[PDB]
Amino acid sequence: ILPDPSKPSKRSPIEDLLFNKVTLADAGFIKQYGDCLGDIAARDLICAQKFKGLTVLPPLLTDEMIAQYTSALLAGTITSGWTFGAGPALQIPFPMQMA
Amino acid sequence: VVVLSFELLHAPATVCGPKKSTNLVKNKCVNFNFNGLKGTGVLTESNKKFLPFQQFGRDIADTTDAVRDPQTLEILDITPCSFGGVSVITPGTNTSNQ
Repeated sequence: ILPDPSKPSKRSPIEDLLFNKVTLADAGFIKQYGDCLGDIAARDLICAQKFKGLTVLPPLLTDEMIAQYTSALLAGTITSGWTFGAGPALQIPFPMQMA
Repeated sequence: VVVLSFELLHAPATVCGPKKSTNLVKNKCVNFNFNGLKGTGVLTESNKKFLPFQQFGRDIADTTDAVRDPQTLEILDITPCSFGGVSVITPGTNTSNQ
């Protein structure tokens, strides 16, 4: 469940499963009316709509910021318990947290 | 009494009105006219394979996407002029006019 520095994205070996199993429509936003050319158009489903007046906007938080947030939550919880959510963080050994 | 019966443009036509043809220009977004098919867009050479009995193309919205040049018999593509949307970022007229 902890981040893996080895991969280029710093996801966890479970977040990788969760990302490879859900098939999106078009990852990223590279179209920018510089892709839809010749027979490459009228076959993809993204150009067929962009030519009609329907577009998709990108979210504000990228997929690499949400991973940072979740890693922060995990590190805080496993190093300090429930104390970091109600004031300053205070450390405690883990097998003395399970008690 | 004479009866005239005819069918409109769906196959290669043979009888037209008295109109003179201009030069063919590509890669510039123009307003064209092919045997009465009027529109606007960019024309580029295609890779589609039309069979001899045929000259037009269609998409799921039933709009023309390719056409056979009625003088050279080559397949062209149609694509609208690029467009978009515009947004303005302002800090407030009380502060500045930039």
